Amino acid sequence: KDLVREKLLTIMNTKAYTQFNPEQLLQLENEMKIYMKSGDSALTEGNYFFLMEMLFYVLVYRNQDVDAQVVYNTLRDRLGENSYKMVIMKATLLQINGNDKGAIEYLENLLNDDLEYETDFVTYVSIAKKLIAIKTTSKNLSQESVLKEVVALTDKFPLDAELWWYASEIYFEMGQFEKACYCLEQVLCITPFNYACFGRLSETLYYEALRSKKQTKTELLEKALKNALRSVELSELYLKGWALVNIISRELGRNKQNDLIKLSASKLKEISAKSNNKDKITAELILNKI
Amino acid sequence: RITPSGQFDLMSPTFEKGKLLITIFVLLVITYFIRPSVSNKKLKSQWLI
Repeated sequence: KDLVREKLLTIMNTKAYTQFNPEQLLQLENEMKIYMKSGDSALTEGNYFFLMEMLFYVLVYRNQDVDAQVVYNTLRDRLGENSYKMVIMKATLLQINGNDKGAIEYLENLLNDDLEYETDFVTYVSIAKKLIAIKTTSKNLSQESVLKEVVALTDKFPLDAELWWYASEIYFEMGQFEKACYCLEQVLCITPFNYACFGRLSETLYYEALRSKKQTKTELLEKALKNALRSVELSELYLKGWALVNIISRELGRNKQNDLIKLSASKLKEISAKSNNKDKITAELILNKI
Repeated sequence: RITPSGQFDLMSPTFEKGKLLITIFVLLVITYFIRPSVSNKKLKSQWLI
């Protein structure tokens, strides 16, 4: 059934597997392998190998991992190991196979061999990302991880929005909630139409406003409104923009927003219609709770 | 049987059809050479998967 590959097309580009429950992830890998082995028709080679490594990384995500070696050996045929992906696969293999730190130093000189730019900028961008991902296991957690990002981020590559997005999390959790607003603005700089940076940039303002002065409370809430309304222009059924509009309207409730509550309620009930799955549970919960 | 202009209607008695056919086959074989090669090579090398 060729409809299957549609999800797979999503799952490569979206990395949907990353935030999946191991129960449904285990279902996903089982549901995958049947179509991977059976429905071998009409799909490109590039899609083939993107699906093949995405099988590898699902299998490493799976709790059984010996099949990861199988997929890697079969995928090691093409372009040797020099591309960014096989650097990733060999590093995560060497790091998981014995829980040895070794790959980093074997990757360390690699970046010192990237001093000549032996590979593309995106490659050692991703190497910087995954070596830091190693190092945050070396140093199990700290705020200085972001400080490490700075020597990697503000010196070498502002352009990766993922870096500023991740930095926002570590600022937002316990750090100052204002530098997340700057960084999320920088995310908007990189891509015009990120409509989830739009919801988050309003949420961080709202959480900042919860601990601010009254005039700053109204100022930040008003800016949060105009950012959540900026969410809405990019989508109709976007649950988080409409919801965050309705939330600050619940907080404020003043006459013109009461009309926008009626309009947002019609749209949010349309969202909380069963066209949407599971997300509807969170949407309805806030709808009917208060 | 006489031809004023030389024969334009008759196809020929004397085509080198074998040369034409072989050149067509040269086209087909060069397709067989390059298509798996170039498709794999360029798509996978420029994507650096």
